[PDB]
Amino acid sequence: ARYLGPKLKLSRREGTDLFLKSGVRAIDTKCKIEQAPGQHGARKPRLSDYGVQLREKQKVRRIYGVLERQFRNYYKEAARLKGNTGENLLALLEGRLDNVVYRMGFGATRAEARQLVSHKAIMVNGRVVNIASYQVSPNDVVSIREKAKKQSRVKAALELAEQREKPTWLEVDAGKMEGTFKRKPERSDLSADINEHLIVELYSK
Amino acid sequence: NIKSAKKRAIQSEKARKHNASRRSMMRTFIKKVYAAIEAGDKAAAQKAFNEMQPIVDRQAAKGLIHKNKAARHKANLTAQINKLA
Amino acid sequence: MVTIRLARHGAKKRPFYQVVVADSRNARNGRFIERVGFFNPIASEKEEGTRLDLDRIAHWVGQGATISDRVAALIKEVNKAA
Amino acid sequence: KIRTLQGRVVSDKMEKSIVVAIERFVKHPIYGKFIKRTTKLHVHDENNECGIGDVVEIRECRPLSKTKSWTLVRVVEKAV
Amino acid sequence: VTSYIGGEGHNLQEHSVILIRGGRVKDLPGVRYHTVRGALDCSGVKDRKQARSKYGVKRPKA
Amino acid sequence: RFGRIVQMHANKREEIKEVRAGDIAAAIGLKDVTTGDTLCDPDAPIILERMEFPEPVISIAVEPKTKADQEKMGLALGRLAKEDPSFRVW
RNA sequence: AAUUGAAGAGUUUGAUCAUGGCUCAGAUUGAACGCUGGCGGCAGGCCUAACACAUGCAAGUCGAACGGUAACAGGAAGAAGCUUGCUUCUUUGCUGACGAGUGGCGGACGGGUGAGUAAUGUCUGGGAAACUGCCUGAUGGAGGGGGAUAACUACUGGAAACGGUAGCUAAUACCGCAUAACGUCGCAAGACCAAAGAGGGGGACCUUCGGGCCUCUUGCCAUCGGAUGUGCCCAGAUGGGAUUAGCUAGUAGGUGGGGUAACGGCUCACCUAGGCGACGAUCCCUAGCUGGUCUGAGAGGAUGACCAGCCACACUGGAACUGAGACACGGUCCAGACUCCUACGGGAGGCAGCAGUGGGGAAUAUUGCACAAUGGGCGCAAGCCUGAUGCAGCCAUGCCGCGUGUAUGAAGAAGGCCUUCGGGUUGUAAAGUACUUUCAGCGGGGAGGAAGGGAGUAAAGUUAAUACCUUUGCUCAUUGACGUUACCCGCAGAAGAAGCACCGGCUAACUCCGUGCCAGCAGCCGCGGUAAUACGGAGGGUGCAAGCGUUAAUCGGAAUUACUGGGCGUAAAGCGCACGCAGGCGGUUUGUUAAGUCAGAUGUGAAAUCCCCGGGCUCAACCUGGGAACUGCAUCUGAUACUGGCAAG
Repeated sequence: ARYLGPKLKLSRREGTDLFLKSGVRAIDTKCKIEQAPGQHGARKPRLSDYGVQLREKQKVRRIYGVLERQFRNYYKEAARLKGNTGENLLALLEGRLDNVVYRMGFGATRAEARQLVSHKAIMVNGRVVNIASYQVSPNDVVSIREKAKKQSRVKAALELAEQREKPTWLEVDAGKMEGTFKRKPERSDLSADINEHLIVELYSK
Repeated sequence: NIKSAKKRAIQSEKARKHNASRRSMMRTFIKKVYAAIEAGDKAAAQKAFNEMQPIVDRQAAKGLIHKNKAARHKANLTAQINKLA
Repeated sequence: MVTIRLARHGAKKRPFYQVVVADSRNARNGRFIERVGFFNPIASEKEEGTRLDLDRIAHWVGQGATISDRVAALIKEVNKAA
Repeated sequence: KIRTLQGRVVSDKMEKSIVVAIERFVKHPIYGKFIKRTTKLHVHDENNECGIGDVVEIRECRPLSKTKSWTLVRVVEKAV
Repeated sequence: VTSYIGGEGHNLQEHSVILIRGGRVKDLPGVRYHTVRGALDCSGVKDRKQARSKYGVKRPKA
Repeated sequence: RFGRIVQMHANKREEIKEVRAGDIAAAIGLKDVTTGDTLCDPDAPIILERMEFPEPVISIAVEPKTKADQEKMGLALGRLAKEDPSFRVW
């Protein structure tokens, strides 16, 4: 119920890298990406409209490992609120704890990030939280437990994520891991390779 | 069953034995009044009606007969005699 | 004999009550005359734990109501000067 | 004022009583077309006054009979 | 009524308390039900490792 | 558990609320108990006194009037399987 | 701020366009079944036979109503061991308490089920001819006497259940009498009706040594009102069938007597000869209704489980008693069926109350724990009882959260599956390396759910009294079923924890081998006749996930019942044609009414549920604040176009 399988095989089924196995070897090269998801993944299909909706739905799914039952809840939540459902879906999904753990750089991969979160080593706002689907509410802060701090997983996350693009709507302390999260995640502040109308069209029926 | 509030059965039997006797005491006095109305002699009808009136109002205090029923039985009698004579 | 008692709502081990005016014969969570206020016994630190409708409880006094045990105690807990 | 109807006298082949008919132009629930929905009421009145075919103010009262529970106020529009 | 016997190699006979679930067996005229294998006296299919939720074969031991 | 306790005067039921040592009583309930079972007091030292299991002898067979009673045949004889030690089913 | 909301695909033909059904893609479930299965939270868990039920419990309490005390513990005059006050015991209802009974109140509430019930009911909105324990306000009284009767006694009947006979004592039990009013009756004058005493403390007078006397607490009965509940009437709404056309005879209404808490054919007497019916009477079948649940863009369609209001039933059928209220679940009586005890004479009972059983069925649980909190009954209170309720157990049935590791890692391993056999794929997936270690396993800490109540004390009331009682602060010791709780802290270790379906098109995802219209697959179209991506087995790949499919079920898609929103020349469908009553609709002008209609106001539209901005459990499901909403309905006051009624042209 997490994913628990061979990891980059999903990235070769999606062609590009979704930064799922970043780690020490920050070059992907030992993966043979794009043209080999299986014994007959060395070709190309005509790839129907249902498929291009599903494969796009699979990519936004696989970066954060959200299962379909949990994933559909967001669509029920995004369409419930105001604004655009294309914008609301990713916005409430950015508020996931492991998403803000990754965006603040406490984790180099989401599987490495969630292992910190599920083992309750993060004191967000004054209370330690072990459930990664916790909504990190606007205008808040997030701290790390000092009595389990810096055991060579945090420092490597501090090294690599400071080479990677330095995210926007939040501030990293970078000395002793005191993350602060400030504003609403905007559509322009995204990876932008993902589409949004592919998803909300699929979830109408 | 053999619940110890089954005395309410025999507490009702001595109660009904008290009632039906005194309930018939009222009704028989109404019969004496009604017999006089079939008779038509006024003083016999008046005195009987003047006799059972304390009997009717008393059982209303004991609650065996409702006040308005006791008020009805006053209004029954005096209406019958007045139209007669 | 209309009384002012408590009706228990909520889940297991995390109770909640809303103090209600009801006919005393009827059930606890059932048929009631009027809800007047509520009470939380595990009221985590926010100031809202009880919002008792004091004036109708004072009005039902004149109508002959019997204020129950904890309902009277909650009025002694949430005083008539605050 | 008080609740009083209009009606129309229908069955006056009996004594000190009348069955009146009151018209209700209700809207149909699903089809939206107004139907002349009739309603017949056993209505009590005083001593035998009127005949058929006359609009009659009638108000609710005590259950004077098994069915008759309304009282005729007045007779309007005497005709042939 | 009638019913279809899925899989192959059934140990059915003259009298057997079995269980019946509905389903059109279109190629057979006038047969509208399926005997559910994994139930009572109609036993499981002799080894079938693929799609064993239908035909009621258990998972092989390992 | 211990559901109900009965002194059992020849399959007659009178209720016992407490049992002493050396008395015979029937415990009602007791889903998984067998013959000669050493019922001891838990959260305390555990004792044992059982050593015997007698012999079976003649095995015959049966078949009911129809197959619609075969589920009861395994059940009612299974109801008899719990009772007697020297009585097996094949 | 509170609806930012509506998709389609396959399938007739050689091919096409339509008409047109069948099927799938979605959601949902009180679900069962197959395979698999780690934990936690909130939920739900007999839909079928209202089938028959073993056992334990599901309703008692009151000594502040009373005679008494059978038990238990006491001060107590005393008894006897004899360690002369250490104790064995005898007195004794004189104390705190208290079975058995009389009496008071409850048991008509809660809890259950949906057979009956198509309208006696229910939802909605109104009314008049009423009654209403307990709780409450006001106005007064609360005088004086009597005869029995339980209990218990002496005898006695019986196996018990339960008695029967003769004596006997009390009562806030019962029965008169006095005396009545803003009360009942009566045009009036008048006539008539009630009540009970208990508990605490005590200055002083009086003590027949009880008490009276005073104060306080409470109860009592009468009348008019409040509140709450209840009975009742009326309008509309509330299923399918016309292969169900006439129906009804206390039936439709009057009058009078009686009945009724109150209204009435309610129930009789006599009279009148009527009442209901095409806007569907009567009859047959099925069904509890509603707030709402599910789906749907909406309108509608299906449905009425859980939670809440109402109604009906309590083994079947009938009747009445008692009482404030029942024609009564755990009451009575009788008839019937079915079981149980037995001494054979005679008695006993009703799980559609919580568990639990056999049975029926695809299908559903523990004879569990505590009266700690909320609520109820009785009581001054303390307390007692409470299968209501709060909790625990079993069951992935459902919803929600979480884990079975993370990173690194190429000889691109071995092995397997392929290869035009050069390679590729599985696959950085494993090993190995370094870390993290939640939940489970284990050892220690640790909330809150608990407000109260008990004894004492001070103060204000309070009264002739600093007493009592009442209120108020105040101190001490306490009240936790669940529960080795929620939560927290540390120990050892990657270590205890991943499946099920599909892969021809629909529809995301392919090869090889076996097999040859066989074995079988399949929701639809359709595949298999020796090169099968559809059959079965591997490998590969996709989907979903502690679940996943199969079946059943409802709506959707279905604008294939079309009100919104379909058609009728040939696709299914103009009666063969015509006259015509009910009924539907109706040219034009003025005046009038306001029924329909529309605008505003008012009452209500129970709560919850649903939706929005918030709050609390670490998140979430979930519990919860206010609001919106409940689009309705009824009443009231207006507007006079349009439709209708009326009058005239």
